[PDB]
Amino acid sequence: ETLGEKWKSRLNALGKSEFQIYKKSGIQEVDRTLAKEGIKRGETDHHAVSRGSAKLRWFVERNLVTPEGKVVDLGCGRGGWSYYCGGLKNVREVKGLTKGGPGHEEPIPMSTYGWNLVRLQSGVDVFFIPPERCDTLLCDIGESSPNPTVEAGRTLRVLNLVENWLSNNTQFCVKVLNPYMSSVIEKMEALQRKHGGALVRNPLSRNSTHEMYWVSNASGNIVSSVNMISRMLINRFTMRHKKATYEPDVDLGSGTRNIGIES
Ligand SMILES: C[n+]1cn([C@@H]2O[C@H](COP(=O)(O)OP(=O)(O)OP(=O)(O)OC[C@H]3O[C@@H](n4cnc5c(=O)[nH]c(N)nc54)[C@H](O)[C@@H]3O)[C@@H](O)[C@H]2O)c2nc(N)[nH]c(=O)c21
Repeated sequence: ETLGEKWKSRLNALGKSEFQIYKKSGIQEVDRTLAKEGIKRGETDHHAVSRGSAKLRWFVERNLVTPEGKVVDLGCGRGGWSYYCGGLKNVREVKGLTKGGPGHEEPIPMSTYGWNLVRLQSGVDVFFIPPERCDTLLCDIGESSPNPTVEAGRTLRVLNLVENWLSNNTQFCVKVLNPYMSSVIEKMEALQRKHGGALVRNPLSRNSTHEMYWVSNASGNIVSSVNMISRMLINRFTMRHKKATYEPDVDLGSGTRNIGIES
């Protein structure tokens, strides 16, 4: 087996209370109380709609993706990645497509900064629509499963989807749900030879997932980068000072493009 599969079965064997502790041990968290109370309150101004905005921020601050021009947000739920992109300097347009109806996250309308560049459509299944052209491609799709062979296919699906949307110079940040299964590893090698980039681990991800992000502006051997994260997660099984480290939430501004309080 892979180290990843080994991690997955060990994780799946944990007691209920032990699992809870492992999930958040030594990770980064976003401080979200006041932003969530505000949203529940009807406010539409400064708040990220999910912890997803801060998640994307991590990549963008480090130039692992540089969202520019026409941004397509494939599978965008409440819109966390989309609204975040709407407040960015080089972004002209943001199209977020999502399935979202019942049992799924419906797009929340917001008046955060650059909201007017942001078009969010529900009732759409991205897997069976034709690829529009774009400058930035984003996809955070991937529902995790205790069965890693289920995960591996979901990941392969998603990797096949984004492949169809990628032209020569697209900037991209695509979630790789389960990167440790060999069929996925293989697909990733093909894709990296084709489109470049590498897999990177986001400190805000929980220890209960092996997700890594294929981001356009990095490099590294695929296998080495996965095993690295496999080892880390395995190390964290036996960990001491357990509290997560917190981070303030993103402040997305308010109002229209230049006039207009920024983020
Ligand atoms: C809850 N849970 C998950 N795993 C593992 O971590 C991954 C990410 O889950 P997650 O809940 O962190 O990610 P979500 O996307 O929120 O999953 P969400 O769909 O909201 O709900 C949790 C998922 O895990 C499953 N699950 C719930 N309770 C258990 C459990 O006690 N044991 C196992 N093996 N699976 C569980 C459940 O069927 C569902 O697919 C999962 O795919 C599991 O491998 C758990 N492992 C142990 N030992 N005990 C648990 O309580 C447990």
